[PDB]
Amino acid sequence: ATTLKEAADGAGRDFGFALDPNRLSEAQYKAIADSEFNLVVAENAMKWDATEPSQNSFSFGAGDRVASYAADTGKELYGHTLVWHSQLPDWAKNLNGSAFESAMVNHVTKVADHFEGKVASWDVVNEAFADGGGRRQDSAFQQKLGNGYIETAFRAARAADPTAKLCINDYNVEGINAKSNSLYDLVKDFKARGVPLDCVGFQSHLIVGQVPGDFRQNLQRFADLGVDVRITELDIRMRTPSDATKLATQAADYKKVVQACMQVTRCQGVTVWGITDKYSWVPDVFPGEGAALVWDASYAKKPAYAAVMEAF
Ligand SMILES: O/N=C1\NC[C@@H](O[C@@H]2OC[C@@H](O)[C@H](O)[C@H]2O)[C@H](O)[C@H]1O
Repeated sequence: ATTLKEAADGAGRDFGFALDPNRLSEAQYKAIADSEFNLVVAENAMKWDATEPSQNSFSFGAGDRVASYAADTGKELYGHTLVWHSQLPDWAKNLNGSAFESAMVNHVTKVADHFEGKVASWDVVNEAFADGGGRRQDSAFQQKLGNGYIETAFRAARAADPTAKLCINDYNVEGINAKSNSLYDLVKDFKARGVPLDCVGFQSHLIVGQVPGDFRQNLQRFADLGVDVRITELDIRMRTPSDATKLATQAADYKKVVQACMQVTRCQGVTVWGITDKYSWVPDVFPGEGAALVWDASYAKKPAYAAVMEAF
């Protein structure tokens, strides 16, 4: 294979990236997006703040751009994310009780309906759990509606889009731990009670030299519950600046992650949260950390590239 697109295509899996539609006007960015991936997800364009800035007022221009890019280039389209405690407009946070539930339900219905037939899978609910186990403690959805909001969102999504693969997404759940266990229980419960749920997304925002040794094992147990699994926001951050041994360790980590997916029949593929370190979200969120993607700031392939190629 000459591109990661071919490598993934050959493995019968997806290799995607998080797209910022505005960067499509940047030649080198587009060249890589066009040639190295077979799947695309909106890094921000389809979130609540970007789609419903004011209650009942939707703005799909940005999300449409991402969707159009996918159809135009023949790539699968993944949707991120319908219900999430972050990047939630104040107007929504200002609602309570029935008013809030109705706003959530309508947001799911409107967005899912708008992209119906285009988005193949949705991160319906994102980051519902807490590190250490249990439900997230700073979520407007958890605080205003309690435990049942997740099921409500999934049922609402399925009603709006009868065929889309509906996933629940989270981070720090790549290995077996208290958090992934809480997620495992939810997934099992939903399948047992017939709640619409087809997949689980393992964000995989990892630290280099720290890939869980039980990654595949964890992916397999979720797959065994009767759902598909997918690595949705892969990036492995290191302490900056980068150097040779850090880049090599990172390359090794990327190989380990793609391998775990390859070892699970139901792992749909791997999506990296961005193309180049030039735009990666890590530095501004994790002080002193970065250089987490496959391409550096000059659009030069890093060692991680060959590792991903070999893994597929
Ligand atoms: O870990 N969980 C997530 N991580 C990255 C999130 O995407 C970021 O959201 C904030 C924006 O300012 C950034 O541009 C964007 O990369 C993702 O939505 C979430 O699931």
